[PDB]
Amino acid sequence: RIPFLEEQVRKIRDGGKLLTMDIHRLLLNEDNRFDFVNEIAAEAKQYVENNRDEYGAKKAILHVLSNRMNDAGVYRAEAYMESDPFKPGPGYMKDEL
Amino acid sequence: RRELSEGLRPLHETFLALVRLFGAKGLATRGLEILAAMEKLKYDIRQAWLVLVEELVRSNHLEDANKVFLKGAEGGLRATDEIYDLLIEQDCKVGDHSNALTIAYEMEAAGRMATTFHFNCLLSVQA
Amino acid sequence: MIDRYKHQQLRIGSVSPQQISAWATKILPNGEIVGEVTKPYTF
Amino acid sequence: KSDHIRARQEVLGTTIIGGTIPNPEDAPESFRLLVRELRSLALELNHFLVSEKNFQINRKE
Amino acid sequence: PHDTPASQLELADPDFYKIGYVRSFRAYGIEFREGPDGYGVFASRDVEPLRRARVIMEIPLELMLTISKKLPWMFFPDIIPVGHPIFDIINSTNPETDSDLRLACLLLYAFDCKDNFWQLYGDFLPSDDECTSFLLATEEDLLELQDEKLASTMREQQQRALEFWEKNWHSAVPLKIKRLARDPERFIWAMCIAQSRSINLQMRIGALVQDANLLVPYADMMNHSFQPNCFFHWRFKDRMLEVMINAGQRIRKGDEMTVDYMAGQKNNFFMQRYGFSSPVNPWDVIHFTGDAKIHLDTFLSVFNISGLPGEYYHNSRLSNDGDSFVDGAIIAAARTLPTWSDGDLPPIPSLERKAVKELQEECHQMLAEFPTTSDEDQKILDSMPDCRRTLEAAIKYRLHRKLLIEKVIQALDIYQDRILF
Repeated sequence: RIPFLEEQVRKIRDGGKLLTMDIHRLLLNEDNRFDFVNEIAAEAKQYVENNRDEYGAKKAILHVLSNRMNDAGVYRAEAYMESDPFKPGPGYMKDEL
Repeated sequence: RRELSEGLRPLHETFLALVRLFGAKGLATRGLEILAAMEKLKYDIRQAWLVLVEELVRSNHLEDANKVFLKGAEGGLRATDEIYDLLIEQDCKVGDHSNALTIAYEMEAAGRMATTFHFNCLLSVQA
Repeated sequence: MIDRYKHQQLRIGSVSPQQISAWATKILPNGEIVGEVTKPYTF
Repeated sequence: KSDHIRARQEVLGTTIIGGTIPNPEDAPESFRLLVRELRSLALELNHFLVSEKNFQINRKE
Repeated sequence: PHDTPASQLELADPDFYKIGYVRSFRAYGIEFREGPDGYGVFASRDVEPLRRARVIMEIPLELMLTISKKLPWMFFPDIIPVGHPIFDIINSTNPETDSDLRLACLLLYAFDCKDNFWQLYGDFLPSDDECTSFLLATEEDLLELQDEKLASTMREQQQRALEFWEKNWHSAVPLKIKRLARDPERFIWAMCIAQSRSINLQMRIGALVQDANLLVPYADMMNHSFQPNCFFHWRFKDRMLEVMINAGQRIRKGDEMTVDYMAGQKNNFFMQRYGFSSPVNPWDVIHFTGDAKIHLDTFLSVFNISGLPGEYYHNSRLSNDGDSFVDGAIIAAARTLPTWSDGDLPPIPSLERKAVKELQEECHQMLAEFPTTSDEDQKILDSMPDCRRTLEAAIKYRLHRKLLIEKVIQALDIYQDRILF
């Protein structure tokens, strides 16, 4: 265990590289990536048709990927959506350089 | 109906005989009603559905057997290779390429690949 | 592994005057035939 | 996003409501233009898709 | 502290997991616990029914020993250099019948080959005493088997092993070969490890798809069951073997992860290859020469067996608890019992009663044929707490066959009773 690897893992989780890692892990279990893309698209279409009002700020495709990751034993936030606890107040948005 | 009013669950053999009789006569809808009655009674309906489609094929009711097989495949049930071959061969001999191709697609989805026999049967109509 | 068969065939050829007439000919409720252009006027 | 008038009209409604956008099946206005032009040049063009199920030819206009 | 099958055993050494871990072997959700019988795999997390399989084990290809089945012998874990006479020994074998010889030679060379994972993994392998295979068995055990066919086959296999060792490992052989198996007992133990822990799977590496016989570490520590919870799937992109739990099955903490070897074989093949026997084997066959025939449909009805003859299971949903007499034993009975099916003709009670009484007479005859009883076998088993594993396996096989015959008798009696309702 390296002692000074807290901020790196924190930034990896916050930025969204978890999505890339999960995509690579889910493509390492598929022969043809095009059929995987079509399957994910169909599942996201079913999710959208089931609950329209649920989405709009939460992505159905990210929700499908998070469900597939959670069903594989790896804990992932629902649709990879996280909120900033250190937000100053309403109407204040962070500036990502 | 008397046995059911008696409060006793009917045996699987009774429902099998009823399904066979309905398939021999050609009453596919009553056969499906019996299958649903077996399903709500927690009985397994795979063997009864196979006997039903086989009797419907034998009773010359090809389209009824085809739609019953399609309903069973949509339900999630599986079929034996002999049922696949019989359905495909009869549909190709009659001239119905659409149902034959649909049954072939359902078979390949179920895990069983197609051999030269099914392709020759399909080409018999395609030519 | 039966493939998903998609069959689309575009076709081109010389058209008879009957077809180029039927592309324009229409029968109004009164019974006249419209489609013929006979005057150079545009507007 | 370019030429399909109906689809484009439906895109705004589907996005505002939130429903899934269906895949367009009709030919774009560019193809229809070509057909009209070529038929002004006395040349025909028909889509003529054939169903693999029942071996029937269906013209797309 | 809830009582669980894992709790009764003790946890294994940390090192056993560690040697694999530093080499990329990964385990998710499972624990390795050692016991008197040997190592086993147990769950450490509650898994609800899943839509798709979950990977508990990821085993890389660089820790495995793999030999192709067909004539071109391709070692994808290529630890054998070119020109080595061990390949001359391996190739001088019949391609179809004898495959354990090549695996044994490969395992011996891997034990000899430096910086190999199997050099460290062999310490955890069962020793000659711990091994339960009948190749490492005395004539007393084969005589106690009370089965002439199985004893003869095992003696013939031992003779084949000895003859192969005496032919290939002669005095004029080079020292690099001689150091592999200096004594024939080492070669017999290698053949035992190869036979008892072989996996036959189809693997794809690069562009080549082939079928091969592989010795995979950490996947042979899973016990056998006829209702498996996991299966051996292959991943070609990462070139790893993955063990995945069956989809739609609920696994609770403390359960034992199990896989199926030889799905559809009798206890004879199990006792021959793995030195194991199960009383609930659903594929056991009992040869009955009686002219009597029971009714198959009424039997499956009274015993609540549903499905095609190729797939039999107890519908416990219709069972409503209660009947637990139903198990793989009655399924194997219904499979082996002589049965008659003639359309929808209803069975006759008198004919079926005569049939079941004739079957009970024949079963009592077959039970009297063995010069022992279930109580005597159980007493001999409990009388010897520590003894040879082969003798224990033999007496367990005898007890399992006797219990199977007794349960067949009891099932016929229950059928005769319940048919008249």
